[PDB]
Amino acid sequence: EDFDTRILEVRNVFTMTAKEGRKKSIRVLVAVGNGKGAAGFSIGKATDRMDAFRKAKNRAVHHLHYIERYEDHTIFHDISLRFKRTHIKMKKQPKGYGLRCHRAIITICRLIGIKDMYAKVSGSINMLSLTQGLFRGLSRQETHQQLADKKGLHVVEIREECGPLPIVVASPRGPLRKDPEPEDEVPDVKLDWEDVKTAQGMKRSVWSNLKRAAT
Amino acid sequence: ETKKPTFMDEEVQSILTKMTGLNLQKTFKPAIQELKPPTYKLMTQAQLEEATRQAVEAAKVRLKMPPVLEERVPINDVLAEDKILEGTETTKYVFTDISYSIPHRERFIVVREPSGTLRKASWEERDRMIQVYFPKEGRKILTPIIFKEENLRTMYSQDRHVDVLNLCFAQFEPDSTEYIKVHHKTYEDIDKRGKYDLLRSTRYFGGMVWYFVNNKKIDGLLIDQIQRDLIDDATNLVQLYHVLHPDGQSAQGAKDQAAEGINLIKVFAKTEAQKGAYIELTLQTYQEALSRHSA
Repeated sequence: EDFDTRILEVRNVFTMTAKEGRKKSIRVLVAVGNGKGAAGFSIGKATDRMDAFRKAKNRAVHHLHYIERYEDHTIFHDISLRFKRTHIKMKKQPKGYGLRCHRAIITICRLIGIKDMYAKVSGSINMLSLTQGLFRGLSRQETHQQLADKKGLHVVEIREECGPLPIVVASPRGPLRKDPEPEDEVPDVKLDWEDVKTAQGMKRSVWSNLKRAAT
Repeated sequence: ETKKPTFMDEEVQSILTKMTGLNLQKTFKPAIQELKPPTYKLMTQAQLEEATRQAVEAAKVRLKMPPVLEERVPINDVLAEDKILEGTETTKYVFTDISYSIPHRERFIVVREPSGTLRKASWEERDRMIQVYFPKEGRKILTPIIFKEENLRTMYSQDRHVDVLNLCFAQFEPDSTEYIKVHHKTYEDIDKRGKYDLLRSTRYFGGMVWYFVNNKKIDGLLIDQIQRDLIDDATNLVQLYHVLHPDGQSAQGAKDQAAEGINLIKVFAKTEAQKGAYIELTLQTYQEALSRHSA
């Protein structure tokens, strides 16, 4: 009773049979989630649409991921991934930002319990790949605690709204290293041109930052 | 001969600075403003202590006490009286010198009245014109209605004293009548309802203490400090009172009895303090509790 189901896609797939010719089947993608991190998805197939809905709904609950939510409202860090030909680039956002993402990601996020996030889907906009990719990235996100333990260092959060106050969000449960992490003068990191282009005010889009209903 | 300390004396500043206190969580409380994704740094304990130290340094700048100034004297100086121009114009002309690199208090703002008198602008007109031409963030040309008695009492009912004080600092100049009035009426409400903790770890505590000491009503603040186990601050408050009222019964009492530490509170409680009985009871309770923890 805690879990809620929401349809993502309904497709009329067809095969050819010797006796009848075109045989119509229903392929249904559904996502189930209780809103507290536990969410899954499944594909249900049946000649009747009701049977397809049921099969997908009941099978999705046996394939539940657990999503680590930072402060139970957003992701811990920005996740960029490619699943097959679909690119999903998700950004961590502050409280009150909303779900500025593809309608399907909005639906899945509400089931997971993420309230604030931005995501841009590029490449193929296949619904199967998007869902499978979204759950792949969110499942693999590293929490602040896991980072502190791996690095043996404090994770200190700097917030602009709190000035210079150092907020320690995670500390290493084991021994704390005494050597500071080597500060590379120039980071050899791969930058997304779309990010850099926006930061330099070089991106004019009439469709970006349009006023939309509360999500 | 013997000059009584001013508010900006290093001694007074040290006393009032310590009395204020420094709660890093209150000074850097999260502001309800447009937000951005926070940043993260992997820091050692040594590095964490250095950042906290830098926050203490920044917080001490944010808490720098505004200087307490005496009410400015009205400007009433006539530069000229050209009686020939009487009756020619129906409205007065306000001429503001907008030369950029001039201190605002050194600018010439004059008014040609319909009678023909060229007079220097009043303090109020001067402040209005500087806002018209050199607009300051948070200042309005027309006095906001928040500063009316009825609107200021709602703010007090909600324990928004610091907000009233920040609004006043933005709107009015430190030596203006409106500025001094509002701070004096805020300080009074804090005293009546015992809300001294509202202004602690803020840049407005020193001014509140200065008002209380120079008006001889440090009783309520002393009680609160003792009830909160802040004897060091309470003793310093009594000491400061003596320095600003040296020819006083309590000052002579401490001199006669060479009182120090808690004794200063007792001497002041009986001689000058209006609520001598209540102070003794409050101080009594504390001293008893302290004796237990020592065991």
